[PDB]
Amino acid sequence: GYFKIYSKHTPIDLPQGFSALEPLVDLPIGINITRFQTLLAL
Amino acid sequence: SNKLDSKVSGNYNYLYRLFRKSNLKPFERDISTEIYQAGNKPCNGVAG
Amino acid sequence: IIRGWIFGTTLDSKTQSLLIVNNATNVVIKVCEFQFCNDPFLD
Ligand SMILES: *[C@@H]1O[C@H](CO)[C@@H](O)[C@H](O)[C@H]1NC(C)=O
Ligand SMILES: *[C@@H]1O[C@H](CO)[C@@H](O)[C@H](O)[C@H]1NC(C)=O
Repeated sequence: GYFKIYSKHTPIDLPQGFSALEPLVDLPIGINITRFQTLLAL
Repeated sequence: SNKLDSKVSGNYNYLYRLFRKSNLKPFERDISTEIYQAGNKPCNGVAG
Repeated sequence: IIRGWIFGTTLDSKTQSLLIVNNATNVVIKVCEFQFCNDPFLD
């Protein structure tokens, strides 16, 4: 019954390398999620 | 509190579920009003 | 170009849905049954 988000940024076909991801924020959400959609501004 | 949460007319505010399609997972909430299909064929949104 | 995601089951007002959006100055997180059409987008 939560929601956790991790982020990472790196300058410059996924690249060859190893990198780790840090948490940002945890959210108490009581509704299960089965489908998700992205958004892009044109 | 038997006296402080009752009246001669009664309380119609509280709502509970007689039956439902499937069990609820721990810490999950559902307010959908969909009727479980107890009959052979669905009723398509009308209480039959 | 890409900013934000939406989450849910039916993705409409009928049931609960999630919506996270960024607009280059902050992050807005909000769990409400907003009206999603066939393909939402931003001008
Ligand atoms: C939770 O999951 C079940 C089965 O995957 C689904 O039927 C139900 O709609 C989900 N809950 C919500 C609030 O959408
Ligand atoms: C756009 O960013 C501002 C912050 O200046 C925020 O208040 C606003 O809610 C954002 N837009 C949307 C649609 O969330």
